[PDB]
Amino acid sequence: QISVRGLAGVENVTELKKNFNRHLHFTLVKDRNVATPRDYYFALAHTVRDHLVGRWIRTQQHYYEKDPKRIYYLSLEFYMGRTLQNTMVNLALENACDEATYQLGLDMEELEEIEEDAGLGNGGLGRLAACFLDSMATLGLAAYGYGIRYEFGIFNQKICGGWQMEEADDWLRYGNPWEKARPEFTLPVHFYGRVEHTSQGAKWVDTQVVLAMPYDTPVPGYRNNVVNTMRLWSAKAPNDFGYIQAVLDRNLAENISRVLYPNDNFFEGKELRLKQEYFVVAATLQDIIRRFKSSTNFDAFPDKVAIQLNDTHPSLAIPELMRVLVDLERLDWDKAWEVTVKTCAYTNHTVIPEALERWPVHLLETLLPRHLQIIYEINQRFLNRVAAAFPGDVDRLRRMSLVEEGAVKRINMAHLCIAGSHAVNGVARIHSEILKKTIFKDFYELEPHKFQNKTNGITPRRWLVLCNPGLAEIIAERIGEEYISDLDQLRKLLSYVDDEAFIRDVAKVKQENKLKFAAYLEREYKVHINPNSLFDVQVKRIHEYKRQLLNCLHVITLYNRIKKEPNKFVVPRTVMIGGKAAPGYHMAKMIIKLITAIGDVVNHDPVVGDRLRVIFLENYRVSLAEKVIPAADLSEQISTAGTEASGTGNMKFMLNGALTIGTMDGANVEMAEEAGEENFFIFGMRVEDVDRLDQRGYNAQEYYDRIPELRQIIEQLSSGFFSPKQPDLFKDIVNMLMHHDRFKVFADYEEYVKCQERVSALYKNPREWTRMVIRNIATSGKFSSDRTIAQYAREIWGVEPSRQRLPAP
Amino acid sequence: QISVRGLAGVENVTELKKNFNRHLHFTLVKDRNVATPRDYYFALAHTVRDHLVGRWIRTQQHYYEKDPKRIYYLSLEFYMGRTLQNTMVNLALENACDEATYQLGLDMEELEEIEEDAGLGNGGLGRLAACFLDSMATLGLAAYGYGIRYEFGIFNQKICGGWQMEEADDWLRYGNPWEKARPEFTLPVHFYGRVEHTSQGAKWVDTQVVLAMPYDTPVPGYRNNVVNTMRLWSAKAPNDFGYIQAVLDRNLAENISRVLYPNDNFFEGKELRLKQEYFVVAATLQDIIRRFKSSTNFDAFPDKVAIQLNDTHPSLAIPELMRVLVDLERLDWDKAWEVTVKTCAYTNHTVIPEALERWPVHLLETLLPRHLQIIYEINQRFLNRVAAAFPGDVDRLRRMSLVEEGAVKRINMAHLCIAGSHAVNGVARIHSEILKKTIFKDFYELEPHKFQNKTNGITPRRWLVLCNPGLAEIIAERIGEEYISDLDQLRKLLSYVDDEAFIRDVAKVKQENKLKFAAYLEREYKVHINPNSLFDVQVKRIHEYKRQLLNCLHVITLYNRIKKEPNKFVVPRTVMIGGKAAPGYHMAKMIIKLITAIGDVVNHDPVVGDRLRVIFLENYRVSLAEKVIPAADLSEQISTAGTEASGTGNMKFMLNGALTIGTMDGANVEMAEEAGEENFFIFGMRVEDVDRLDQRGYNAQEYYDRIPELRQIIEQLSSGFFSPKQPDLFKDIVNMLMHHDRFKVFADYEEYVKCQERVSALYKNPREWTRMVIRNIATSGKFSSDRTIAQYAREIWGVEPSRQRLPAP
Ligand SMILES: O=C(N[C@@H]1O[C@H](CO)[C@@H](O)[C@H](O)[C@H]1O)C(F)(F)F
Ligand SMILES: O=C(N[C@@H]1O[C@H](CO)[C@@H](O)[C@H](O)[C@H]1O)C(F)(F)F
Ligand SMILES: *Cc1c(COP(=O)(O)O)cnc(C)c1O
Ligand SMILES: *Cc1c(COP(=O)(O)O)cnc(C)c1O
Repeated sequence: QISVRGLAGVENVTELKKNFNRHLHFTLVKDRNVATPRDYYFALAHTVRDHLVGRWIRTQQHYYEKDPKRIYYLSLEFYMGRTLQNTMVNLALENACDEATYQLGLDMEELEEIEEDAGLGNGGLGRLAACFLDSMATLGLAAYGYGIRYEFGIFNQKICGGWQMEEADDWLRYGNPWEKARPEFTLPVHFYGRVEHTSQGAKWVDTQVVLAMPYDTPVPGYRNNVVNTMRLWSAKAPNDFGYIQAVLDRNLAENISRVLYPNDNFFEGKELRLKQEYFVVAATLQDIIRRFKSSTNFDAFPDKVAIQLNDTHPSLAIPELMRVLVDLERLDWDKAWEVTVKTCAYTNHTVIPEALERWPVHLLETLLPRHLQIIYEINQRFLNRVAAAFPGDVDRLRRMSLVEEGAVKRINMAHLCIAGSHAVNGVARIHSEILKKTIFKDFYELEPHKFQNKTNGITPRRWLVLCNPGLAEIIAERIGEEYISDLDQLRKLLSYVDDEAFIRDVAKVKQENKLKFAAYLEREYKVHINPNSLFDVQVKRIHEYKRQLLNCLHVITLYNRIKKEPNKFVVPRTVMIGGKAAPGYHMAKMIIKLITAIGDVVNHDPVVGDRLRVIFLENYRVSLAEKVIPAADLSEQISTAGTEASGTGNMKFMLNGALTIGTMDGANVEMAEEAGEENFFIFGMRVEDVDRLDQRGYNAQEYYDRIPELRQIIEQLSSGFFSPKQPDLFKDIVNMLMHHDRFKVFADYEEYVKCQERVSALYKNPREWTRMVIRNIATSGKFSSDRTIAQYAREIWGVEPSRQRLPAP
Repeated sequence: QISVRGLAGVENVTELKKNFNRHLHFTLVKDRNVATPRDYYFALAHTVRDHLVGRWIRTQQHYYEKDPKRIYYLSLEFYMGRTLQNTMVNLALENACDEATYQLGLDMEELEEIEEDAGLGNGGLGRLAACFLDSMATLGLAAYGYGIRYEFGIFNQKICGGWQMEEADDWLRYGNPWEKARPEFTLPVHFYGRVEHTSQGAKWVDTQVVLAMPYDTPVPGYRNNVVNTMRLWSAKAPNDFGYIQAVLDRNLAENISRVLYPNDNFFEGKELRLKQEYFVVAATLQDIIRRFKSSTNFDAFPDKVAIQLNDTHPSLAIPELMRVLVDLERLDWDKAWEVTVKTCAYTNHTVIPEALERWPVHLLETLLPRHLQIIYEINQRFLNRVAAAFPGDVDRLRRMSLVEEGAVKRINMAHLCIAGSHAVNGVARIHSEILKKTIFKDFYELEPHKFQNKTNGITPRRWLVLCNPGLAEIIAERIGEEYISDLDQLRKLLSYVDDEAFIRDVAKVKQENKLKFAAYLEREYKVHINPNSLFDVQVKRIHEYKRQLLNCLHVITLYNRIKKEPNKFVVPRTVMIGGKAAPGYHMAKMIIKLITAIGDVVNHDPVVGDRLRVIFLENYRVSLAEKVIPAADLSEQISTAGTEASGTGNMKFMLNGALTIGTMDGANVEMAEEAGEENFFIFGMRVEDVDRLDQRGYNAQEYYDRIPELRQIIEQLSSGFFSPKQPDLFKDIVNMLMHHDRFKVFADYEEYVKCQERVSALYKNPREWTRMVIRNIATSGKFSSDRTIAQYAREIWGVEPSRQRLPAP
């Protein structure tokens, strides 16, 4: 029972125990004789949920009364993770429930492990949406998250024979106690059809109809009694439509919300994905307009509504809003456009070419004929403005067009978003600058005022208090609990950098987390890691730009050095790498095989002993991140400079006591700036260096010829040293590294290895390592999503955040 | 507030109101400001459900302790209807909830109309299963109903342009508060594959797996605190099985429990239907064996288990039980067969050839290879016994074989059921006799001891107390409430046949029900019936053997007679016909069109006035039956003698104050016997007369030539009198009646019309009509399903029914 977990008052504990038994009986229809751990988990979940409803109802009633400006965050992904503990934390019910369940003879931690992750996201983009919802509630904003209720989220990853196997994430199998179906608010969504031009306006007719049924999930703010809503739409066929066959084919319409596309930073132009994108936008906008008409001059629309587009996925919101205002409300084009631009804002999350959405015209033409017409009109009017500002610059006109010519005509959704939004932002200072100097340079020159920066952040509730109570406690002991909702206060810890007691406590918490994780590794998965070794961790989606391959080269280097001088001392390390590969990404799947293949050799070499271990963490997800991050010593953030827009895992590691080894990419730059470069392990090419190399031409052979250790590794891979039975198993990997590596792994190899040596040197000095850690934790305040959201609120949405408690429950 | 509805004590009402508000708040997450009638319905449903759980848990605990013989009723259909009122009735909570909701400013009757019917059945067979579950709980039997949870039940019928239109019955859209998902008890079901013969036994391998997830619904007995279980299986794909496509194809496995085949007395040999049949049998038997091993000598299996097969739909239970005992438990064939025969019993529900299941061998061969082998072995051993009992009778061998030769080999499932069951029963005395003299004559000669009769019945709770409180009340006033669970006591009403007060009350209740229904007809559907007319009703599924066409001929006759002598007095009538037609049954759909077509002419003829009205009751279902039956004066039960196995609607009408006009078919024979033929309107050919006609040869032309009035009707139909714009619209109907009428409508026409004249004559004498009604109600006791179930229990299952209250809640 620790401080930050709240009070366990003898009135609340008694009440919780009583309600727990009531739900077990009436809700689950069970008794203590046949109840299983899962039944107990649900009884607790319903009990905690009850405390949420009263606050949920009055929060919504409050917004109705005060009628503030509403913020609508549109996203195709919300990576929520588990909800039980987070709810207890935000309601200050953790110790009380811990005590209550204890008295009932149950271990609450065991029950929490039963909850399924709500994996409605792929990684960074989806988790950001989740942290944002938490911060918006904590800052008292009338915010609504709108998305899709996929019945199958990100697939569960299994490793067989060292290869990734995918299996359906049937997360709703045992039910979801957090959501509340609202079938009464079902809305129709139209597809296909054709456009008819009548006396007064165009009409979209002969369409196929799919119903959108909403499910609401509560989003509690941190101890302020505010509970916002996340509304997720589910596809339903109308009862309108051989009898048997007709009923069975209903599943054709309902497939829209069936599964999440498992791609991270990769565009797949499939019809089903386009349907999902329009589905969420169409249902959401009707809901927004309906709520507004209760709040008909749409001139005040922008004063009461703000729509934030999470990348281009919900970009159809722009032409859909125009369609409704022009075709249905009958506003003149110019007025409708003014309203649209003023309510929409766009956030770009990547500059990688293969990740940008460019939809084939023939697809939109067939699926959304009216929207295509509106997009052409928008393009026509936009290009007229470009032509007026840059007379005779024809090359500029074709570069800025929303319509892309070539093999097949495509619509550049990013161009559409910029043209129809009053603000466009990047997610890290360096990323936002790259947008203005390269990808969106032409647009920045036309409308400089639209471009902004909003550096990403993470919520300190889930990423500190929830996953690392031990650290939150020792910090609270010295500076109070105020920092949990005002992370900048962590700076006060700077005056404890020479405090012998604090140094000891910080190191003790880390050691306990490592023992806790090392245990979990054996209990689940039966591994064999040594808690005394340096925990070197790289967890994130598998992708070539992330460079898990560079990490692999270092691991093999360490192994070869040990085999060369067996009785020479080296700082023991446990290298952990985890992450999922998109099912259709061949190279990513081969990288996973390589990692397990290296472990097969290294982990069973008698000469290596327990000085080096290579472990691939299976099924990396939010719940696993909450376990491994607090236990890490070294955070690997090694993407090629200019490719990771921001990164967020990097922030989680910094807040939890791990030092960082990384490139000057994304938010790493601002992190190093806040902590001081001397307290960061920076290495490799800077963005400018990468450009110079491309000017000259990247030739990997050069590095291979001049670096003996590197040559040895490539020869081991090519000869079958890591794949005896299949000598050429890794031929594709070697071929790519040698002839077509877009991310120049070899170019940063030497500096990476040398930087890693400096990390080992510091680890040998426990006291100085811990002092540097304190320097990092103390300056991580800027990376709280509360800061990020406060900036979006003031600089983009035009609303003031608030910390005032809502009038109790 | 009437007597039979229970007490409304000031302690219970206060408690109900408090729990009602709690559910509205915590469960529905609403407040009195945004709540709609549907929200109030759910708040009440959850409140009533709560009172059911405590009794549900202890009932199951009781069975576990005493370990009585268990009864398993297997059926592919359970036509439950609505559950709220039935639950209140059985728990004696109706007046209390009426008062509680009244104090909350709500009308409970309005809320009850919001509940969706659980239409998991087609008609008679499915409703019988439902009445049986009610009676088994009321008689204290450890019974379990096992079936399939179709996500789409019997389709909702819409009438457009006088034609039937079908629309999906999405009954689970707003959720089902009565069921409790039990995902923890999920079981695997195998399909396809092949058979491998090993050293010790055969093995069924390389199968496709589909999971069966159970949902439990409580079944409360009448005021005895017993709550049994109805377990319905739902199909789930294993998470085992392009990534996207693979996930979308999961719906291929889950289609098994998607929709109920909408056929009544018609066999459709489709693969999907076969999968549904094995699915329910496979999951159920594993559940049964699992529960048994807790209760390994299977010799005691028949002493602890009874499996009742509702027709041949679950017939695969026989070979599946053999498969498990022989292949899995490793019992010798002879021992396994002894156990199987002793635990299984089969109930036949029809003699109509097109309704009997005869599955093509090639289907079983591909879908269930091991079962086909077992069926061949059973057939081989069975025929060996036949050959030994009737040496040299080769014709007998081919007639009795389970394998039917011909175009395509088929398995006669009825033969399989008789061979593998220790008891076979018909559902009405005349039907059971027909089985022994015709269809199953050979089997009866071989094993006479197996054949029995169990005349159908209906539950007096739903079919009297629930739907006709007014009548239940006036009856209770004179003889007490004991008859509700001992219907034979209604005989005491015979001593009131000359009681002027009772006569007046019986007639008053009927008039009130008629006004109540006449109102509903306008409020919903905007009709124009006259409450003073005789309510002539025929409601049941549309089928040629039911002869809705004969009724049509009478209606047209009445119309023509009025047009012939306009100013002659005739007893006013409101003829109501309702029922659904199977989607693929052309003739049935044409009959519906004919009925609406007749109404279009008759209802708008100025000369007819309000002396005759023809109304087609749309979407006939259980909830509608509860409204129209209590309001009927005349019950039409006119199937051709020997075609309606029993009928159950006939019993509902008799118990509710309507007189019956019908043929000596099914249970009509026993009803007339109980009430006295003088108190019934019997007409037409008897079974023997139908046979004589077939011997001679049925020639409809003869009747057409000798009956002028009949000739006129056929000429009106043929000339387009009832279809001006489409003169030959009813050509198919006329052609069938004249050249290929298997049910000889013309043969009973004259006697039918004359009998109808006798009905009108009696109606003109209110006092004598009511006295005959009292004679019917008073002798309807034999038709209580409590009597039927008591007989199944004692003569087939070997268990004693009980009326003892269970040790409170
Ligand atoms: O997932 C995408 N972008 C991702 O967004 C997150 C959140 O801003 C960033 O931290 C990360 O660097 C970036 O790759 C996308 F969609 F752009 F490909
Ligand atoms: O539905 C069928 N049979 C029906 O069963 C009910 C219930 O016993 C009888 O009352 C009815 O007469 C009969 O047609 C079936 F399945 F046999 F076609
Ligand atoms: C935070 C998080 C991410 C993002 O990690 P990066 O290293 O920024 O790519 C991805 N997946 C999960 C489950 C996360 O919690
Ligand atoms: C009782 C009932 C039936 C059976 O009626 P019969 O006239 O015996 O065919 C059919 N449908 C419903 C909804 C019923 O309640």
